[PDB]
Amino acid sequence: NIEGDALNALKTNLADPNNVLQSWDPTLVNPCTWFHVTCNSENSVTRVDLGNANLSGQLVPQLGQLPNLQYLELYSNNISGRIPFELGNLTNLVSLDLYLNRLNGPIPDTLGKLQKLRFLRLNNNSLNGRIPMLLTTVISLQVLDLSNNNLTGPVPVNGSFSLFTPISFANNPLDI
Ligand SMILES: *[C@@H]1O[C@H](CO)[C@@H](O[C@@H]2O[C@H](CO)[C@@H](O[C@@H]3O[C@H](CO)[C@@H](O)[C@H](O)[C@@H]3O)[C@H](O)[C@H]2NC(C)=O)[C@H](O)[C@H]1NC(C)=O
Ligand SMILES: *[C@@H]1O[C@H](CO)[C@@H](O)[C@H](O)[C@H]1NC(C)=O
Ligand SMILES: *[C@@H]1O[C@H](CO)[C@@H](O)[C@H](O)[C@H]1NC(C)=O
Ligand SMILES: *[C@@H]1O[C@H](CO)[C@@H](O)[C@H](O)[C@H]1NC(C)=O
Ligand SMILES: *[C@@H]1O[C@H](CO)[C@@H](O)[C@H](O)[C@H]1NC(C)=O
Repeated sequence: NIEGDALNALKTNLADPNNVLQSWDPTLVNPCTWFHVTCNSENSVTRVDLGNANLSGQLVPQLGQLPNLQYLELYSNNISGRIPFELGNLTNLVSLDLYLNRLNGPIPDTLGKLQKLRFLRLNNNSLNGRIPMLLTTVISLQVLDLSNNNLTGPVPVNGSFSLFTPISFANNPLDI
């Protein structure tokens, strides 16, 4: 019921134009039959897929309470807000895709605490800050896309970031 409560909290702080969040009701024993949410055995949420679904609102600081989460996809939406710090508690995240959204703030350093991810896409956003230094600490990352964002500071070209081409990140106030 804790995961259901977290997803209900996410629903409350979000607005649905097409009404793609109606099936979410907390009365059920598990969130497994919920639409756009994928389960695994022993009823734990492992995917949260919402693409071009017109959602508008702000991210929720209770999204990080789903321990067994993977493949979080909230892209192409008018989600206006700041990336929460609680994402650092997702020890099993794989792909975090947030592109063509409108999210402000910096990229948290604690996002690098996730040691097992491979995809991290943040495109066409308006984020104010510099690239976190600790993101070098992950060696499983395969593709990175931080472009068309208010990015400033230096460019890390050591460790894993030493492998990705600079043409991945561009159109920023400061790239050097
Ligand atoms: C890739 O390069 C970046 C910087 O270009 C490295 O980040 C830096 O890592 C060093 C440790 O090697 C950090 O130094 C530490 O700073 C803290 C205070 O922040 C201090 O208490 C410690 O005693 C230590 O001196 C440094 O802060 C950090 N950031 C910057 C901007 O320098 C990163 O570790 C490199 N990754 C590699 C080599 O895999
Ligand atoms: C919902 O998304 C569609 C694109 O599939 C778009 O044409 C429509 O205008 C959107 N609805 C609203 C209210 O913005
Ligand atoms: C929501 O996003 C669409 C992009 O397709 C945009 O046209 C629309 O103005 C946005 N709604 C706002 C900013 O209220
Ligand atoms: C979840 O993340 C927050 C933000 O860093 C942290 O304070 C909290 O301790 C984390 N939860 C657990 C159970 O460690
Ligand atoms: C980002 O916005 C530009 C226009 O400013 C647009 O040309 C580009 O296609 C957008 N990025 C993506 C991935 O669609």
